[PDB]
Amino acid sequence: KEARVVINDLLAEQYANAFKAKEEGRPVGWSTSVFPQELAEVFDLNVLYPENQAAGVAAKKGSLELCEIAESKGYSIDLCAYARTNFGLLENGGCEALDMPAPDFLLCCNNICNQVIKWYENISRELDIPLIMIDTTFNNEDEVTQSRIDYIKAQFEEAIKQLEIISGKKFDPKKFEEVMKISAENGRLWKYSMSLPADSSPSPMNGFDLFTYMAVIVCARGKKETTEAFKLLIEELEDNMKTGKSSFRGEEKYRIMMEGIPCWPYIGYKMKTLAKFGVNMTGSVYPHAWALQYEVNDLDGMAVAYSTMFNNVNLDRMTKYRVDSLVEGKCDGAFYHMNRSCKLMSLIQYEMQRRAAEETGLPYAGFDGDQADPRAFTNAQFETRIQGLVEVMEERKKL
Amino acid sequence: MEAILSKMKEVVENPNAAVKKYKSETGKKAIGCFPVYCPEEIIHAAGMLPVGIWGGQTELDLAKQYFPAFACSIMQSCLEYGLKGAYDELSGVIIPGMCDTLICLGQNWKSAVPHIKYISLVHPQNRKLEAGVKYLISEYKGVKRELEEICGYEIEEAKIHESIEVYNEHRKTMRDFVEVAYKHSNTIKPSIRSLVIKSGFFMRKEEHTELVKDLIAKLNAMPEEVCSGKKVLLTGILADSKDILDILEDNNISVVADDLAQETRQFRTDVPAGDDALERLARQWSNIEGCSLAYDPKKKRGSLIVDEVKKKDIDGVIFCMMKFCDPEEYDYPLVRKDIEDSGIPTLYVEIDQQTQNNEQARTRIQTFAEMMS
Ligand code: SF4
Ligand code: SF4
Ligand SMILES: [S]
Repeated sequence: KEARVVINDLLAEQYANAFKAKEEGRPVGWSTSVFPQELAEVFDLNVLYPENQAAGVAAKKGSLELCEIAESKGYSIDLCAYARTNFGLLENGGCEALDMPAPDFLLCCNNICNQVIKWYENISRELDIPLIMIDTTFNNEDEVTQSRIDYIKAQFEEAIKQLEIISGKKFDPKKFEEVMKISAENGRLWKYSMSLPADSSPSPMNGFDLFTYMAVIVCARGKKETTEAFKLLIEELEDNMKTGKSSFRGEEKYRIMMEGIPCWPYIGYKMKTLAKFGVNMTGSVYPHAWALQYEVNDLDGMAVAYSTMFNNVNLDRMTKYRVDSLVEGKCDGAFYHMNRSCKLMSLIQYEMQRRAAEETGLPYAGFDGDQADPRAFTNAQFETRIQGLVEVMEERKKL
Repeated sequence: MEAILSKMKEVVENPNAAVKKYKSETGKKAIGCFPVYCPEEIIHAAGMLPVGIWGGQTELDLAKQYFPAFACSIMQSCLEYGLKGAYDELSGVIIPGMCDTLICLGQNWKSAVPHIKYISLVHPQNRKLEAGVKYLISEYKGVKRELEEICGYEIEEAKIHESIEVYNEHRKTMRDFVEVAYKHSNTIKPSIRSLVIKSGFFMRKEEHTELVKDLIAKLNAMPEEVCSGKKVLLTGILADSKDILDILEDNNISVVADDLAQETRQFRTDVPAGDDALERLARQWSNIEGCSLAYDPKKKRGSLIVDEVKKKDIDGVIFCMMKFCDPEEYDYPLVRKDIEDSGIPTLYVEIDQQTQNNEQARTRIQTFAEMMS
């Protein structure tokens, strides 16, 4: 029984089940990627993820057509490409490469960014469906203020109220505790499995593999099927570590941290190019994104966990995340994706990479791109950029 | 009019002079307020001067160390000015995290301009929940605590109430101005309308109230006017550049209403009444409507623009789109459709504070006036 196969089947099952619910008159939701999924899972609701779908279509080279449809309706090319792909999808009545049913309700949390607020405002208005908002206000202070904790808990309560109406069911505290226990263990398995590259030379996997498995923890964090999927993946990874094997091909000459999400329309090319130079991503911040740890029935801790996702903490803490990933990852360099869609990450990248370089003493380089819009990435430039980083790292190896 | 217009012209064109003048005469400090909404009443209560920060016509150089090319124009200008020390006479600045770019600017600011205290403030999206109101009160208490550390003395509750009354009086007066400007659209050119409104950002509100009430008196003395050209409503972040305002007038266009963050968005919603001063302010945010930065799944912005158009028989709506403003960009398609579904023509014009060439706006506005017949 192969992990990659179980995982692919599981992901396809989520889409299939949502289509079946649609046919039978049960409500389907669309959700941001770090929303408190526990709440809707208590009601056994089918929830899909527009970011996951856009990344999927982009990898199949189908995002450009959808973006162009959105732009013809008047959406500026400046907006996030996940949003443009999604608006194109709605206008087109779906797509061929990776279809999913329209939503009956929306779940929005701005811990990742504030663009999702405006994005979901538009869907709510145009489809006339309820919008559930969990506003995690940005943390300037090192710690989450009590005021933020209280306000998030109050929004948990409003969310449950609206979900009871949507589902036609009453909140079940007994099923809720069961959901919190499953979600906690899956968070732990995500952080453990994806952190294995750090203390393993060479690493048991190609670094890009993380972004495939990411789809699982995003869309099924509260499912027991996810528990078994990750346990099987862990068995395979640990087996590699013991026999010096990996899905990465060739000699692991250099270890790096890549800042940002991959350019999905070019994922295959990026994998070939790094591997050709003997470069592997062994340090990452993403193992921490969906760890989301809190004690059972502790709503205070759950609020803190969702509030402190690394896109929503001060620049000192953001920087510490990258520094710790490089050091603990035993990395020789850092490689930065200036992602045209993601303003939150892009507008503090200059200061963050200066600090990370000063503290670690490690060299860095970067390239321009986008996670879903193929017009923003240039193959020839990506190649020369990593070649330059490799030359610096090679010279520094000499004693 | 000239005595009043010239006074407003001196503070708008020499903002820094006005600040240094205020600090020496009162012996009090000044605090900068970034867009879009700050609780100015708290600063005012301390006896300090709330000064509006809205960028300006500048080229980029120093800002390139912190922002790539695709941050919005206005925030690029604000950062460049800060780095050049144009704000150094301020004892602090409130930079509300209303969007990703405002949030990033604040974080960069702590390093880029370490000698000017940055005071944090994040308004709640869920602003109509009682929990949202209670949260925003806590944020305002934080803002109060920081201001008190700066000025050196406590800000009394009774003083905040007085400030709130002063500001509501100002908002009423500005709305009175809008109506009298609409009834004399030939005398009050677009460049004049903008000057009267923008002037409020560089002087105490009670002092600006007296200036505008003096201008209203003088206009009412004059007879109402029948607009000789076309009327429009302007909507967007701002439209205060000399160049854009000159083009409007050259095509025989008068602005008689706006949904601009820098203008009417500031005074169309009053602060509610109440025993608790910080509670009053917080409930004002509950009541804001028709703004791209104010959460509303129903997006009433379009319908509200239509109402104003019909009240004043306006001939067209011009979207003054800030370059790379994602909130306004998300709004554009749905708001445009609401307006055009009511038989009102619209125009798209880009606003770029880094340009030395506004030929696109010149030819588009030319074609838009001819299209108006
Ligand atoms: S890519 Fe950046 S801007 Fe687009 S949705 Fe994800 S976090 Fe928000
Ligand atoms: S609201 Fe628009 S113009 Fe204002 S800071 Fe945010 S992106 Fe820039
Ligand atoms: S703004």
